[PDB]
Amino acid sequence: DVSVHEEMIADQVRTEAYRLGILKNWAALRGKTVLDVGAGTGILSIFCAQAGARRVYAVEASAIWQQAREVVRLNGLEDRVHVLPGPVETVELPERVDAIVSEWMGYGLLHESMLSSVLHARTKWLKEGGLLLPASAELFVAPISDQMLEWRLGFWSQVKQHYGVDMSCMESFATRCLMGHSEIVVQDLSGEDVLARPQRFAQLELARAGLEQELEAGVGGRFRCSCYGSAPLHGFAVWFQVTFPGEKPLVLSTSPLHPATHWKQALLYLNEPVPVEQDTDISGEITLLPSPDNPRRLRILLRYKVGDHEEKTKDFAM
Amino acid sequence: DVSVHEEMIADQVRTEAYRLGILKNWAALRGKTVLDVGAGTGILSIFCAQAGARRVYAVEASAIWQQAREVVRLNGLEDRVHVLPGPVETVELPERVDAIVSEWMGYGLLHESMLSSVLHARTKWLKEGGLLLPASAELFVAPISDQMLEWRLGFWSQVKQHYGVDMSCMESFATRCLMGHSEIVVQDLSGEDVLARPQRFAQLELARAGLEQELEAGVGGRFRCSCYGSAPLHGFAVWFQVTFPGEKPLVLSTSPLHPATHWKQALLYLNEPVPVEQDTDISGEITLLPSPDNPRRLRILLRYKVGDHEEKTKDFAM
Ligand SMILES: Nc1ncnc2c1ncn2[C@@H]1O[C@H](CSCC[C@H](N)C(=O)O)[C@@H](O)[C@H]1O
Ligand SMILES: Nc1ncnc2c1ncn2[C@@H]1O[C@H](CSCC[C@H](N)C(=O)O)[C@@H](O)[C@H]1O
Repeated sequence: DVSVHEEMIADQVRTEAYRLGILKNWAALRGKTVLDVGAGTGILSIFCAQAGARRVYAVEASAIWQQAREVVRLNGLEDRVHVLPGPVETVELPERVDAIVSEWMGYGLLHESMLSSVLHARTKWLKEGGLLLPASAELFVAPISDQMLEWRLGFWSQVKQHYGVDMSCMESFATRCLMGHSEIVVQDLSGEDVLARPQRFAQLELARAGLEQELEAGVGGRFRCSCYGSAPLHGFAVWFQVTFPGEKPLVLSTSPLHPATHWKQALLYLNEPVPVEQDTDISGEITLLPSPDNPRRLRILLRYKVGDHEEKTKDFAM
Repeated sequence: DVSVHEEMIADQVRTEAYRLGILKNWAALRGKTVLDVGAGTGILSIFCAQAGARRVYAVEASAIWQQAREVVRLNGLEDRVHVLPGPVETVELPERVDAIVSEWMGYGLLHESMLSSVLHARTKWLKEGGLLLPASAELFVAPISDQMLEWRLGFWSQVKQHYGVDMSCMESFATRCLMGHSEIVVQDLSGEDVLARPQRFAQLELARAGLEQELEAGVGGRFRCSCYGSAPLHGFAVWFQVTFPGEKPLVLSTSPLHPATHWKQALLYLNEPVPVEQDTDISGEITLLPSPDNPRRLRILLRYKVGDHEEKTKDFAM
């Protein structure tokens, strides 16, 4: 399971955003106490120590918690950073904390996310008015024309001019097995894939009352946009940003218009591509939900209407 | 399961080698009959038709056989190319064939390979003295210093100079979970990863008597080489080439010194890296075997001796 951890640390967008987001709240943190929810190899808890926190409680449910303690002691912080195995729901802290830091976002923000555990620790261990790092998250959606997908698909109709065998029929086949499903696809896109202006359909203040509730009811909203031009619409892409309070706030973004993160994007393919043109109106509603299977697994309910085609519904799951 | 098929056709090294290997045996094929063992989307069977074969029997055990028949008819060959579902072991051909063509090589040549089915069809359906495309395969091994691996590993000792947190201890951890296992790793290397001259340890004439036997006993041999210089030896890499008879023969190679194919290479990591230097002698024996679990799954038995360190044994499986 190392691959997941090198991928995080090699994500300098993620790592620096947190380093700086923590540093810039040095005033809120200095000589105070932090709870790091899901500390992994512990780097965040050490950032907090370096921002002058008097004491940091690094709680990590997985086996990797042993590296963190090893990472803490190697960094000379066995005295102020305390690593604690076990889920945060039942860990026992000696005191309540001034701030929670956590890297809880999963793919599509909420897949296999620790947001619930963060809120739990907020209720149970965070002092009144306490700090949350990051403090909010915004969710975005844009229609896409996946350039990688168009290449994969249209390629079978290219085989003739490369080897002299017509394999055009395989494009139907490819489409059905690449788009005619309802899984959520994690793929990194670029701006060249974006087909209308990105629309922010939800905002979560982490500290706000009722958030655990909405997480269970479904997080989302409606959206409306106009295509940039003519292409096959392949579906939609969802991503997020999280914001650290400052001064001007530090934002960590996973948009395809911004530098690539390990989160990439969550793609919602239609069952087949749709020809769109300049100023084709697309609207709909998009909802992130727990799976009845397993709330750890992200469900996304999409209702969309393309131009004046009839409105459709597609129900995705990770 | 489309991904496997686009990956083959987008492998122009594989596809062109076969196209040309088939074409160059036009004299052997023209107006004669071919059996294509494991025809997939059928492109090979059409190459044969284009090389003038009077009749081609495309046998494909998976569901994809329907695309092939669709591919054949779209290419106007419903009359000479016959697609037949079901394993080749029990298909019923109207006649015996003049030639077998097959893309039977799997990762490490023999993982999930159809070599046995090819030999079966050779015995049952191939006329006396009949043609085999490809006709032989050679196996190669070279010691490697995996540059990607060295980066992954040494990176934890770099974290300090990038974020100011010492994470050197995670290098031990990474090593154990990246090398302290016995799976065969499929990875594409380059020549920059090769650490001594590649050694060919086995040759299989596909047509030769006793081959099915050796496949069950184990295919391999000893090898001896001398390192190019100072680096961490991470283990070995196995690959293959197959040869089409011609004139000078056409060779399709999966060596890291040659253009990348979808087969890449099969890597055999030691439990930890070994410092080697210029002219460090490395020898050993390497054997490809069926797994007792499942002969479809490739097993590789490595015995090696590095310099004058004691000889070691490592038993890998896909
Ligand atoms: N309820 C919970 N209590 C404690 N840890 C949890 C948890 N749910 C998930 N986790 C852990 O939270 C971690 C998030 S990924 C680790 C990120 C960490 N900030 C780092 O830099 O390494 C995972 O290790 C996961 O095992
Ligand atoms: N015993 C068997 N009989 C028939 N097909 C088999 C087989 N064992 C494996 N196969 C099939 O052989 C194919 C090899 S991959 C397909 C390669 C093919 N030449 C192409 O260009 O598409 C796979 O589809 C696999 O399903």
